[PDB]
Amino acid sequence: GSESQLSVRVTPANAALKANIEAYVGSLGERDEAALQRFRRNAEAQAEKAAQALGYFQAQIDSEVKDGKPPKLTLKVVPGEPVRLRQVNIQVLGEAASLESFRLPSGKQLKPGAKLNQGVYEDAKRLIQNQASRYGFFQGRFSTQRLSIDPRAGIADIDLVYDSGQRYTFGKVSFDGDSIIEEELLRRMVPFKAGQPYDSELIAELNQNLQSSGYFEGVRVDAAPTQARQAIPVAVRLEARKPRTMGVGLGFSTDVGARARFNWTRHWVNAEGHSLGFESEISAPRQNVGAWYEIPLDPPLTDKLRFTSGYQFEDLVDTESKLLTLGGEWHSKRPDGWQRVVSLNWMREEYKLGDDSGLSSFLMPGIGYSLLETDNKVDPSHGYRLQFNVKGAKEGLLADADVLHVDAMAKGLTSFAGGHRLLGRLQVGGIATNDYKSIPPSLRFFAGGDQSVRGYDYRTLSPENSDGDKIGGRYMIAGSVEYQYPLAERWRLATFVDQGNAFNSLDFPSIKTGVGFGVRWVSPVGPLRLDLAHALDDDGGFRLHFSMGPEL
Ligand SMILES: CCCCCCCCOCCOCCOCCOCCO
Ligand SMILES: [Mg+2]
Repeated sequence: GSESQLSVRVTPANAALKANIEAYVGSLGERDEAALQRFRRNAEAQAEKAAQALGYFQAQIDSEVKDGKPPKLTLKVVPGEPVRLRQVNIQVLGEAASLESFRLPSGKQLKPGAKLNQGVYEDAKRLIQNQASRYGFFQGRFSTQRLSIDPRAGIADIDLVYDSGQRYTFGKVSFDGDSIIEEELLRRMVPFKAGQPYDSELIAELNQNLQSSGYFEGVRVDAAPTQARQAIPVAVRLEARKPRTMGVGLGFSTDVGARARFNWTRHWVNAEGHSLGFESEISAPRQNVGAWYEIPLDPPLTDKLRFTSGYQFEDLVDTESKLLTLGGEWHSKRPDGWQRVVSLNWMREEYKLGDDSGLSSFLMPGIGYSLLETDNKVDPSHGYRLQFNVKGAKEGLLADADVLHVDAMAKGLTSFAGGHRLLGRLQVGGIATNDYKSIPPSLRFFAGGDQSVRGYDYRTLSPENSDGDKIGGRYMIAGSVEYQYPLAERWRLATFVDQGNAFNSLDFPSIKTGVGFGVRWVSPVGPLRLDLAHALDDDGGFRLHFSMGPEL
């Protein structure tokens, strides 16, 4: 201690007004009677601002200042009935009058008869000007912005007439900078054609496009407007990235432990925008190395070819595997957001399941679909992810066995009330075959872990053989529901239930259940999560899970 507690008395009770006054006055701070006495005129001023802000203008307040441990100041507030809107005229004229997606100011708070709330007028004004600016009505004017308050007789009039004038348009797109990327390529990632209606979110989209292309270390995408129609030219300057970039990352997980990730990427090999890359990751239970080549199709960023090769060693609970892979991928995304990937992958796997050593190889075609819909990036308000992937093989036809491998995931997040979050997770997997023994670990299914079924260690939920070794399931499911309570900014308190298992028979899934609670912390890289989970099934003890990365 000590800090001098603020006190608001509203007769008769009005929680809204009270909380507003409390927010407006702010913190009294530490001591004292005298300092509080000086603060009184400010306190009454702020309080009456808050009343005026909620429509109470025949607001009559009184300050009281008491001393003690700590001190305190009691404001008595009394609110004459509020000022209700009589006339409200909100008009958007000009070209904007005809724009479909131009939201007119609406809602309960701007209806006649309603108590005047702080900034509803300004909210409306801000909305109009924001959409004006988004859609390129730069010659857009407020012909009329009148707010009238007669506290007495309790009347308020709103008048917003907004002449938007003519709409500007996208001009030429120009590219300068030490980039060797052909303008043929750069123009196919401009998300607009010339003579098309201006949209600042399209400029943003272009900026993020160029940034995400990997081609540069910097882009200056600017389209400032011009005087009193025209056509706003867009200037893009590109700094070719250093031709060979290196990156190193450290991470940790309960699943795999300490982890190191490295990448050494060439972001442009030639003028046609081809991309080269290498990457590896080292952890005690798993080490892998990969190389890749990418060819932008059209659009370059959502449609592409990706060739890959890889080697991976893995020693987990009762299984070992050296896995070699080559592959070709074709990414294409439709306007929904549905990204398809058509693949042809060859794999050879040297493995030890329990004490039984195998080696098998498959050439499998596959098709996948993905969908990601979020509020944005670093933690979003609400969103979801859908993922579907099928691959298969015919023995004889470059396959040691017949295979129909299917895996699917669904992730979801919603925020409601004052920031209460709900998280949902489902994952399903299945492999069909006429030779299960020939099926290597990578094609089998495992469960448990930070991102699977908490309360259980990584990939430990699995069928066992004669001697009690975890060998892998033909199918698996893992689901989770989590509730998050905002405790502070960047701080949340979660409770969760996960259920899942990997198993060979649909009739006896023997689903295991872990339940628990943890802490979420929003760092700048991402949401770190630390959970304490109790296994309800098998012989359940307690388990600490730790993980890094986005919620979705
Ligand atoms: C478009 C929104 C996408 C979000 C979908 C979230 C799906 C989350 O579902 C959680 C329930 O999953 C079921 C888990 O099943 C485990 C085994 O069932 C219990 C058997 O005893
Ligand atoms: Mg160029």
